[PDB]
Amino acid sequence: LVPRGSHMNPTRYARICEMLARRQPDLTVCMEQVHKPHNVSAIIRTADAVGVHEVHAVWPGSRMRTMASAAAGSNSWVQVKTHRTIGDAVAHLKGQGMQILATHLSDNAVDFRGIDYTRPTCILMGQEKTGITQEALALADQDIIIPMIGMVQSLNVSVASALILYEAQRQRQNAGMYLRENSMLPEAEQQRLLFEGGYPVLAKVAKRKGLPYPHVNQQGEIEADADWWATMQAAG
Amino acid sequence: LVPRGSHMNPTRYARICEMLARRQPDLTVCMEQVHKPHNVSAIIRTADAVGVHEVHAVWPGSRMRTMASAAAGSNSWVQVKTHRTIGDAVAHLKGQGMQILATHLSDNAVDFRGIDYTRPTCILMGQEKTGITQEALALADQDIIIPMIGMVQSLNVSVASALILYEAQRQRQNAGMYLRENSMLPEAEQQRLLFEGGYPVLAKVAKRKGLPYPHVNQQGEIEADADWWATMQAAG
Ligand SMILES: C[S@@+](CC[C@H](N)C(=O)[O-])C[C@H]1O[C@@H](n2cnc3c(N)ncnc32)[C@H](O)[C@@H]1O
Ligand SMILES: C[S@@+](CC[C@H](N)C(=O)[O-])C[C@H]1O[C@@H](n2cnc3c(N)ncnc32)[C@H](O)[C@@H]1O
Repeated sequence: LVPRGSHMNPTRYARICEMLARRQPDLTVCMEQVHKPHNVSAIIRTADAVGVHEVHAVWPGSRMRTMASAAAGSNSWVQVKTHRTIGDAVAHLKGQGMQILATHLSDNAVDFRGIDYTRPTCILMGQEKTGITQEALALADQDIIIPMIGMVQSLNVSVASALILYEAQRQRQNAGMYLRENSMLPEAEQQRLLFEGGYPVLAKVAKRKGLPYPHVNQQGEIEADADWWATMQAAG
Repeated sequence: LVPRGSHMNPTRYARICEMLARRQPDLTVCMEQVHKPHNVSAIIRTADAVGVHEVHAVWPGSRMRTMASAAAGSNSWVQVKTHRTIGDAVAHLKGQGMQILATHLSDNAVDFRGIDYTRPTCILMGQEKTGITQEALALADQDIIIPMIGMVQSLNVSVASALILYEAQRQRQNAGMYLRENSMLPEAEQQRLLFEGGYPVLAKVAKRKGLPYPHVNQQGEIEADADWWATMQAAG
């Protein structure tokens, strides 16, 4: 039911299921070639902290994708969807009814707090030290800036990401959008995450053996057939 | 009047003087043994961005003070006041009529957005990975937390500093507190900063030669007596 050594219990189940109930699948960040592992990690961490289920990345090149890989996998509870180009990502995100906000200084750029983050929203962050591409700018609905009232006129991309995600968290919390009886996530995503998060080592074993993820009940116990248990316990 | 090569002109003067008019000397952050240069730098940068004139640090040990020194000097427009102990810093800041907010999880801790940042305020940030000291906690007026709605329950100290400083910037901007005809800074601080910021290389030369800083006029020109100019130009 609950394998020895594993942390799962009725309480950790509750904590996980409450965390999924708070998940905001219509809110995301998209990293346009943001590739330094410390930035990718810090951005994912804030994404989790404001209830983002999935973040997006444009890592065109193989070295960029590989350097970023461990950081991309640093959080069991945030998946990273990779796109070849900003055209593909924005198409995909517009496809999900999301407004596309480009973190970018221009004459048309608006204070990031003037935005309604309670609607489906993608926050677009650009690279060190070059900013979002002209192509991305052409696809975005609106430029947003974080006002800087001193002499410096640039922030690190992790700090800028955190500030915009937490303005979304503020407005969503003020609108009560983290208080939910059920997750906005489909039941299948919730079971995937309960297992892949709750039993991260067993989820890898299941994948390698090409087995389905089993059901997890409110005790946090694994419910599966003798055949699943036997295959999962076989070498290796 | 304006030495050759220097950036100062009537426009850079305006930008500097408008920046001093926006300065919020009753708002600060105090770093309790926050010593990693990347964190000290990133915290100072956000401090500048929300109008902080002076930040505070508790760096008890000589190696901590030295490792942090370049980061402490990374921004011409933010001074760092060092204190031997948290007792000395909090005494000094309570002395300036500031409420002391400890970034710290407890049963008594309040959402950081519930705070009135429009009043004199010190944000107290604690070290990696240990948090604010029990002694600091005993001196603080109130614990604040940044709510984290996912599984992770910790942010990097630079990201947490940025989020609380920008909640102060939000509330201060909403109250119009960055729109001022004159600086809240004394005239003497404004001239110090105009010269030390506007002419950072000459301010060091003035100090080494033990000369006073001269007057800077609205053209951004240096106004000083033949004697100052002669001493400043002498070897070396
Ligand atoms: C030029 S990169 C900074 C370098 C990078 N963080 C590093 O570690 O080297 C800054 C990016 O963060 C965001 N950003 C930075 N400063 C900003 C500001 N003042 N307003 C809005 N967005 C900002 C933008 O997406 C921009 O592309
Ligand atoms: C434990 S240190 C993190 C390690 C350090 N940033 C590093 O580079 O290794 C976290 C500090 O940031 C602040 N902080 C972090 N997470 C926070 C949260 N969820 N709520 C409030 N403050 C937080 C507190 O001052 C705390 O002492």
